[PDB]
Amino acid sequence: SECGPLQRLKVKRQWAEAYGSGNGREEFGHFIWANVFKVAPSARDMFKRVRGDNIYTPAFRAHATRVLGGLDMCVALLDDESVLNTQLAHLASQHSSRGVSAEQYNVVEHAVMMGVEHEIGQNVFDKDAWQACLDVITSGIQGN
Amino acid sequence: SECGPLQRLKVKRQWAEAYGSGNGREEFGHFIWANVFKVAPSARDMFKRVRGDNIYTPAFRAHATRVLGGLDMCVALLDDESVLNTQLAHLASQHSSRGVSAEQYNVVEHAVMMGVEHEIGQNVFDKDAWQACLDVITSGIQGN
Amino acid sequence: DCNILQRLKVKMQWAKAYGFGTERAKFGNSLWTSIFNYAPDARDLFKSVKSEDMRSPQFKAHIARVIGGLDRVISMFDNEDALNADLEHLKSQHDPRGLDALNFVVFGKALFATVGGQFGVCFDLPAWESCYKVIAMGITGNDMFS
Amino acid sequence: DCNILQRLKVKMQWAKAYGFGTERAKFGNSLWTSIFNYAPDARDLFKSVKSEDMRSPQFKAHIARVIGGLDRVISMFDNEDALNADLEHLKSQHDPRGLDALNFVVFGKALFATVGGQFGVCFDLPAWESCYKVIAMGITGNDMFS
Amino acid sequence: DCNILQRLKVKMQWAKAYGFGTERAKFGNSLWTSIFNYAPDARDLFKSVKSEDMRSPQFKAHIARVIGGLDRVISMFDNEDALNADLEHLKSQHDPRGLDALNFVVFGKALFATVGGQFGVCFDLPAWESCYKVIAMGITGNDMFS
Amino acid sequence: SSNSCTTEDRREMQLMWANVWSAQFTGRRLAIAQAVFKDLFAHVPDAVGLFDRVHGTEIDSSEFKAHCIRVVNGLDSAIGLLSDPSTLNEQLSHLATQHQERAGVTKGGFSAIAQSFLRVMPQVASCFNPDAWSRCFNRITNGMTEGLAE
Amino acid sequence: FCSEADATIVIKQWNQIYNAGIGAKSRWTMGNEIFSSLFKLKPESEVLFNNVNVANMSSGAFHAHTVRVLSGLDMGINYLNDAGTLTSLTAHLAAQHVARTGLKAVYFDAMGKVLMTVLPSLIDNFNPDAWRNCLLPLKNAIAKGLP
Amino acid sequence: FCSEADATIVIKQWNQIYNAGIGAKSRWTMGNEIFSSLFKLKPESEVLFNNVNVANMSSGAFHAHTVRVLSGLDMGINYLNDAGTLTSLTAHLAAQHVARTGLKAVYFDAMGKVLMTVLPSLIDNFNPDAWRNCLLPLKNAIAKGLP
Amino acid sequence: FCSEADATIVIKQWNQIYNAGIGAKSRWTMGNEIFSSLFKLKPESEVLFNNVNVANMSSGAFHAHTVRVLSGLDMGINYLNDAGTLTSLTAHLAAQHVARTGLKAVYFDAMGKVLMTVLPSLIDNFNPDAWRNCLLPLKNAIAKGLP
Ligand SMILES: *[C@@H]1O[C@H](CO[C@@H]2O[C@@H](C)[C@@H](O)[C@@H](O)[C@@H]2O)[C@@H](O[C@@H]2O[C@H](CO)[C@@H](O[C@H]3O[C@H](CO[C@H]4O[C@H](CO)[C@@H](O)[C@H](O)[C@@H]4O)[C@@H](O)[C@H](O[C@H]4O[C@H](CO)[C@@H](O)[C@H](O)[C@@H]4O)[C@@H]3O)[C@H](O)[C@H]2NC(C)=O)[C@H](O)[C@H]1NC(C)=O
Ligand SMILES: *[C@@H]1O[C@H](CO[C@@H]2O[C@@H](C)[C@@H](O)[C@@H](O)[C@@H]2O)[C@@H](O[C@@H]2O[C@H](CO)[C@@H](O[C@H]3O[C@H](CO[C@H]4O[C@H](CO)[C@@H](O)[C@H](O)[C@@H]4O)[C@@H](O)[C@H](O[C@H]4O[C@H](CO)[C@@H](O)[C@H](O)[C@@H]4O)[C@@H]3O)[C@H](O)[C@H]2NC(C)=O)[C@H](O)[C@H]1NC(C)=O
Ligand SMILES: *[C@@H]1O[C@H](CO[C@@H]2O[C@@H](C)[C@@H](O)[C@@H](O)[C@@H]2O)[C@@H](O[C@@H]2O[C@H](CO)[C@@H](O[C@H]3O[C@H](CO[C@H]4O[C@H](CO)[C@@H](O)[C@H](O)[C@@H]4O)[C@@H](O)[C@H](O[C@H]4O[C@H](CO)[C@@H](O)[C@H](O)[C@@H]4O)[C@@H]3O)[C@H](O)[C@H]2NC(C)=O)[C@H](O)[C@H]1NC(C)=O
Ligand code: HEM
Ligand code: HEM
Ligand code: HEM
Ligand code: HEM
Ligand code: HEM
Ligand code: HEM
Ligand code: HEM
Ligand code: HEM
Ligand code: HEM
Ligand SMILES: [Ca+2]
Ligand SMILES: [Ca+2]
Repeated sequence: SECGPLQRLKVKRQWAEAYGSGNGREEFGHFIWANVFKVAPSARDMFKRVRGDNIYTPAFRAHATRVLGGLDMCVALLDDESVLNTQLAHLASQHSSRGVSAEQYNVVEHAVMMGVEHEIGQNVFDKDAWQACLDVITSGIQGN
Repeated sequence: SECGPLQRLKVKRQWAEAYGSGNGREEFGHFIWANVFKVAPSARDMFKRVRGDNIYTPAFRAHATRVLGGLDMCVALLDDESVLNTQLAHLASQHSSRGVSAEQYNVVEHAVMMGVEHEIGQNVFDKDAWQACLDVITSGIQGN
Repeated sequence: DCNILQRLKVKMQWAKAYGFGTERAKFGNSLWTSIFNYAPDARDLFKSVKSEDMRSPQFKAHIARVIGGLDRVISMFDNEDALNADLEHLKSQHDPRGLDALNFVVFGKALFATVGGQFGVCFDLPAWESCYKVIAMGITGNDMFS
Repeated sequence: DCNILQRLKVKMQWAKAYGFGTERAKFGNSLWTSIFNYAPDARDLFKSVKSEDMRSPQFKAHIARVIGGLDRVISMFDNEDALNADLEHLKSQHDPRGLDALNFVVFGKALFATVGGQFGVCFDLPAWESCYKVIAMGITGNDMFS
Repeated sequence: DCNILQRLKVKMQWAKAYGFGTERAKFGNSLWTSIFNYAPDARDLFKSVKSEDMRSPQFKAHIARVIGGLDRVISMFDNEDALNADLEHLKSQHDPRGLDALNFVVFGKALFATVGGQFGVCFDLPAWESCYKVIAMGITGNDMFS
Repeated sequence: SSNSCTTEDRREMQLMWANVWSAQFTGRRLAIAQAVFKDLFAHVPDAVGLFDRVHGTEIDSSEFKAHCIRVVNGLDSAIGLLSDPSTLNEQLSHLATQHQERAGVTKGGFSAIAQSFLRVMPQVASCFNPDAWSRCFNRITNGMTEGLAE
Repeated sequence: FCSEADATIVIKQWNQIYNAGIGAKSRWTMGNEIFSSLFKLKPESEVLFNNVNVANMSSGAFHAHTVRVLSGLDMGINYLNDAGTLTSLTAHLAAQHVARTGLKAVYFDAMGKVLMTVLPSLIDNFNPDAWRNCLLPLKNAIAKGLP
Repeated sequence: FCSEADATIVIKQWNQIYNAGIGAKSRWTMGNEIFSSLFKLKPESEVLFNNVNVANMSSGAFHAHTVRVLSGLDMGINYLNDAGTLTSLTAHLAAQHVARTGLKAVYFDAMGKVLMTVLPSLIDNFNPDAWRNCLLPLKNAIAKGLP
Repeated sequence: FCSEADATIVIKQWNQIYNAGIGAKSRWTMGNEIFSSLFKLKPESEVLFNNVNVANMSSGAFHAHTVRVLSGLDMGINYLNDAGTLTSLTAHLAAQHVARTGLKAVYFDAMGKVLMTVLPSLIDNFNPDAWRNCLLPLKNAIAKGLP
């Protein structure tokens, strides 16, 4: 499937519903990262500086906050290729010296999808739209 | 991390919240043992006498009741090293002729933590405090 | 005036004040009631849509079309290209009717009263006066709205 | 022009929007928050009443004096002699502070948003713009209120 | 008397009766109201904390300190070492005031009335009389509380 | 009074912000930041230089826009966490290290932009409470500039 | 000032005869009866109002005076349950009197008796005790510093 | 027209992706997808829009066209429960398409298929029956008479 | 002092780990951790407690000391919303530390850091801002005047 104009609108609305204004953001990010580290416990070693060993700590919670803030910017820009690709390049450089594998990117993708579904319900979750647009996002954070 | 005086107080309060007075105890113990046997299906063979094949049976429910009653005593005594270590020795002898591996002990630890978190919520769950004090508990049930 | 900040402000308040479903027809009935009250003569200008009876479907359809116009215009407040192109469209529809521009001043007043009353005390009147002008100008061409 | 009919409509709408008890303090706080949001720089002209903390007793006392003035002034709308005497009394208190008249324009805009926001959709903005001019003209003198 | 069972019983009931937050000041206001009612003369003994006016902050602070004292004492009911050490502390504070021991009998009565009324019908009066004695004795040294 | 950013000021600031905040499109955010920087620049000319990497001389370029979006994202993250200060402290330190050791980036410039926001918000936000806003905006910048020059 | 329960009675009783819906005429009508009563109890105080044309009490200048007076009393009453603001309000009011010379404390005591005599004729089932409890302190605060 | 319960669903689903709180960009983005699809189905109909600059679908003139098209659809939808006004609204809209050059009823049948194909991609749990019951009637009214 | 909403949070969090239904053991356990930490920060201040038997922190005399220290803190906290009484309560407490030998205001700054460091370990979602807004003011009152 492709992340077309329509899929970008769906993703924007469903992301806004899931992410919300902030009250459920902590629970939202916790669910996501609890999923990532369970599917890939090995990856937490890359988060030594933000206490990846304990995702319940303020330090990790701040990181999770930053990450979701990153996803938000990309979702918000999905309909502005120009500024979008500029933002993906910024995220790319923030991950360049850390050796993230296309496999770990996909992990976080699934984690993000489950968390969003968990927030808005399987009844409305559009898997095709999210996978396509998440591919577009990570693909860009990995340069290509 | 270490199971110090402060961590022992936190664990006591959070355990009291999760374990409660008894109404949610069945669901509490079921969640825990459903987790243990899924992470280590092999281990249920040690529970032949208490129907480990069916944790929905009264027999198993009684065992789960006993186990949590054991954890409760230890949590309650965390601030009384003297009587604590005496109780750990009793539990040690109740498991001596059964060949439990330090690996299975750790399993039950994680199972216990998830169940408590499940009961009080990730928002307040103190992973560091629980892991340290659970290490102290199982470590003692295994003699050392 | 009517920079980008006031345009976003006006879109926010219009969204809230305007509302969904049937509350739309109410807001419109009020807008048009204030207009004919502020300037009773303007009522004769709509005999083509049966202004003779404000509860009639012909005049309700007109009400719907006008607030529908206000809404699409306000929604394009951020894209000048589509905005002017549409204001130009609305202009070609009003020009052949020889409408006195002073009635667009009355319209705006009624509009502020209706949006302000429905939105509440945080209604931004200066932003509304400044951005309404843009709209009336695009429809009239009268520098009165400069 | 603010004829007698408009003065009456305005006295009626004010009464309803001003209310009783603490609703008045709320109306006042809204009026003044809107003034400082409409012209963020006017806030400096009130250091004498501690406008740094709008919820301080000094400023709240100032909010009450002002709406209290609006009230008595609006209640005298029907008696020219009493009205003009009090407006002069107010000008006397505002002159020694050399105030830019344009601020009084902002004040009026805020007054409309607050009253209309509290009164609702039947707010008669034209009547309010006209009659507020009489108060403004009477307090400042600036023929910009002519 | 006042074995370990009655000490735990008294801690239970005190916890319930005492309560959290602002209900604390109420319970205290009642305790002190009963005291001055049971023995009106004792009131003159607190001019240093403005007993002249029970709603005054100086006397509220005193009330807070006293129930705060009762609470910490009751909380140490299970550890004699800290209990006596603290009762000894409270003793050194009351000794230099030449207080008549009979007023501690009145205090206890007021205390039972206040705790019993707030806790209800399962109030354990015998346990309270027996364990209060321990407290009054540690503060007074009077064998009256033996 | 105290001037501290209270629980109620925080609730209000989240309201002032959540209402104006567009959770789907950059249109609103972007417009709010650009305007904040225009104001910052017009009051502090020398400040535009600090943004050459993000094309601060061209507020409408894809690069400055993306930067405005990041600033708006940092503020949003901080306004949300006013509710959970333990985590807020960790996030304000991170932001602090992201502005630290940057030639030209001082507390003076933060006070400046603070006034830029006070001039921008009322124009776009309805029911703006400048008092509660500044008390908490300052709570946030204080964490961001702990290790910066005056 | 006064208690919350006393303040409530006063506020409610005042609102009966004074509020945004009460026209100016009724207002200066109560005003004239009150100042006329004041002058009769303390004839010497009358001259203090030559600046508001006390000479002709049915003049625009004297009507506006009584109106702002009553408006000042209204403001004070409605803030009886906000001691912080009322304190600041009373201080300001006093400043506007102490600024004027000739005023004596006994003139405010007289005003007090005027109100206690006038209001029961305007207010439904007037409560002299609640009003005394709240007016007294209010009057003292405004006349603070007067000889 | 259509049931009151059907109308409720359509209104609810439509307001999900279209309401006064949505940016125009998304408005025309949905617009262009809708017409590009109509073109691919019936390419013969594209020329009809040469007047709104169909040549360049990213132009303000064309963006404005899709905008008013969608506002009309919105207007129609929000009145589903007011048979009287909607009848009048559709007749007007119907008049704005008759007077237009080169319009066959079959084009509104294609458009229908496009809406039934585009909407489900934007709307949560899109309901084709409820939408069919409410729009088909509308479409016949806006396309009643033409070729 | 501090906001009414801040006070509510502090009271709630504090009653989580301290209330009339908690055993004294835990009371002094928290007490010893608090002082041991104050000692490590400012070891020079330990001697000040030689009177309550600071030599042996497991003694009834010292346990009783931490107990009353905590009851005082509790007393202060539970009155956060009663400015009048709390002012009076702090002045008293303030008097009990002035008359004491060797007390510098900086010790109460250390204590503050200890509380901000110990509490989060005992309290669910401890709120440092709310606690800072409510205790800093209190600490200044109990430490206003000293070195
Ligand atoms: C206390 O004040 C009140 C109110 O006065 C007002 O307030 C003061 C502060 C001042 O600012 C005054 O300027 C202001 O009016 C006084 O009562 C008023 O007294 C006036 C008298 O000046 C009453 O009006 C009378 O005069 C008018 C106008 O007269 C002029 O115009 C006519 C032309 O039509 C000329 O012929 C005159 O030479 C003059 O230039 C007049 O229209 C009225 O008379 C009409 O009605 C009569 C029947 O009653 C007919 O016979 C007449 O032909 C004519 O049609 C008035 O006589 C004014 O109405 C009152 N105000 C009220 C509300 O009653 C009060 O006198 C003062 N106390 C004192 C003694 O100074
Ligand atoms: C259909 O219309 C679209 C949309 O354009 C709109 O509608 C038309 C009908 C007209 O009314 C337009 O006025 C209206 O905006 C057409 O696509 C747009 O076309 C413009 C072409 O001007 C695109 O603009 C690009 O270039 C501008 C300005 O370029 C000049 O100025 C810059 C200085 O800023 C110089 O450096 C250049 O040398 C040049 O002289 C500029 O805003 C952007 O360029 C920068 O940014 C790029 C990133 O986006 C960089 O890659 C560049 O290197 C440079 O830094 C614009 O890209 C405008 O963007 C497009 N719209 C889109 C969304 O792409 C379309 O062509 C038309 N169809 C036909 C064939 O007529
Ligand atoms: C700081 O104070 C603490 C706490 O003590 C308290 O405070 C002091 C200031 C004094 O006021 C004390 O009176 C008060 O309790 C000091 O630590 C405590 O010290 C006592 C020492 O007596 C510990 O008690 C151990 O021994 C007692 C009694 O021992 C005698 O009697 C038994 C018969 O029951 C005989 O068998 C012995 O030969 C002896 O003559 C007894 O209760 C316990 O001993 C049994 O239990 C142990 C397990 O806990 C076994 O391992 C033993 O083999 C035996 O069966 C006590 O252990 C008391 O427990 C400690 N407190 C703690 C919590 O450990 C501390 O020393 C002081 N600092 C200094 C240096 O002065
Ligand atoms: C799904 C897309 C992802 C987004 C939007 C994202 C976003 C972010 C953001 C905003 C930061 C903070 C950068 C800074 O301020 O320095 C960050 C840091 C980081 N990210 Fe990601 N990230 C994504 C995926 C991943 C993946 C798949 C991994 C690897 C398993 C990863 C590993 C890291 C690491 C190791 C850091 C540095 C943490 C630190 O500060 O010590 N990220 N990411
Ligand atoms: C987390 C700490 C643990 C506690 C507190 C605990 C507690 C208990 C208790 C109270 C009993 C009942 C003893 C009796 O009355 O005879 C029991 C039995 C038993 N436990 Fe545990 N246990 C723990 C961990 C484990 C682990 C890790 C395993 C192994 C996978 C295990 C295996 C058993 C077995 C096989 C029995 C005997 C069941 C029977 O009666 O047939 N326990 N445990
Ligand atoms: C800025 C505010 C206004 C907007 C947005 C607006 C919008 C519209 C719209 C959308 C139509 C329907 C066009 C069609 O589909 O045929 C319309 C029709 C019309 N408008 Fe306005 N209008 C505005 C102000 C006015 C004013 C102030 C007058 C004059 C007093 C006026 C007089 C008319 C008339 C006479 C019609 C034709 C009604 C008919 O179909 O018979 N409009 N307007
Ligand atoms: C037209 C509506 C207005 C009314 C009814 C009004 C009324 C009042 C009143 C009753 C006072 C208190 C006088 C006293 O007793 O000392 C006052 C004071 C004042 N007013 Fe106005 N005012 C109005 C508009 C304005 C405007 C637009 C400004 C300018 C920004 C302004 C600036 C001031 C200042 C600076 C003071 C003095 C504050 C002090 O230090 O006490 N007023 N006004
Ligand atoms: C057993 C119950 C009682 C307890 C727990 C108790 C506790 C206390 C406490 C904690 C203080 C404050 C000490 C300080 O911080 O300086 C105090 C003060 C005082 N108590 Fe008691 N008390 C009790 C009974 C009494 C009785 C029966 C009297 C006498 C009639 C009394 C008379 C006083 C006086 C005069 C003060 C000093 C007040 C001041 O600061 O001026 N107390 N008490
Ligand atoms: C309190 C409001 C402010 C917020 C929320 C904020 C936020 C941010 C964020 C999120 C970044 C990007 C960090 C990254 O991804 O690496 C950033 C970068 C930066 N900020 Fe701020 N900032 C604020 C105020 C300021 C001020 C007042 C100055 C100074 C005059 C400043 C100067 C900079 C510079 C120079 C950069 C680097 C830009 C670049 O990427 O080249 N910021 N800020
Ligand atoms: C307690 C009831 C009273 C209230 C609420 C009250 C209120 C007021 C107010 C609001 C003003 C106008 C202030 C300004 O805007 O500049 C005023 C002025 C004045 N008051 Fe009072 N007042 C009271 C009693 C008195 C009494 C008892 C006297 C003395 C006999 C008095 C003498 C004056 C004078 C001489 C003026 C100045 C009039 C002028 O501007 O020419 N007041 N009063
Ligand atoms: C049911 C969906 C449709 C709706 C809601 C709709 C609505 C509208 C509206 C509101 C206008 C602008 C009227 C004006 O202001 O003058 C319009 C114009 C037009 N429509 Fe439609 N329409 C629909 C389907 C179609 C279809 C299927 C065709 C055929 C190919 C079509 C062809 C046109 C043309 C040719 C114009 C005139 C464009 C111009 O100004 O040059 N419409 N339509
Ligand atoms: C804010 C936290 C603190 C609270 C709530 C507190 C409370 C108390 C209380 C209730 C007492 C007993 C008073 C009596 O009954 O006579 C006390 C005593 C004392 N406090 Fe504090 N205190 C605090 C901090 C400190 C600090 C930072 C120091 C300094 C090193 C200190 C030094 C003392 C000393 C030396 C005594 C006397 C001990 C004795 O009886 O020998 N306190 N404090
Ligand atoms: Ca992928
Ligand atoms: Ca372990």
